[PDB]
Amino acid sequence: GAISSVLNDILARLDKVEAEVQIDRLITGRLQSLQTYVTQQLIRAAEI
Amino acid sequence: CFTNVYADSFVIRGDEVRQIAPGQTGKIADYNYKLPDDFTGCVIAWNS
Repeated sequence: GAISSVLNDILARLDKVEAEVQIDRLITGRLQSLQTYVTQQLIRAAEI
Repeated sequence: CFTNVYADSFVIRGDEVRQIAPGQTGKIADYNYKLPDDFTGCVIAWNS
């Protein structure tokens, strides 16, 4: 839902607090992606 | 109840009273009197 996936283009145009509206999204969808690789590897490991 | 009350006081033109808000950027909030992005506090103001 946010504007860019390389970080500085945001840091260069917004403050310290609409930062907490526009960096957290990327952090969340990233955390979710890590949570999928780790659970999918944790299920995958039980096949192995 | 609060661990302390600290009260900060000054007089400013109305075009800048908005800068008396959390994490605000700009001249008066940047170099005159300053609030963090977490300011666990209030602003009380009137035309004087």
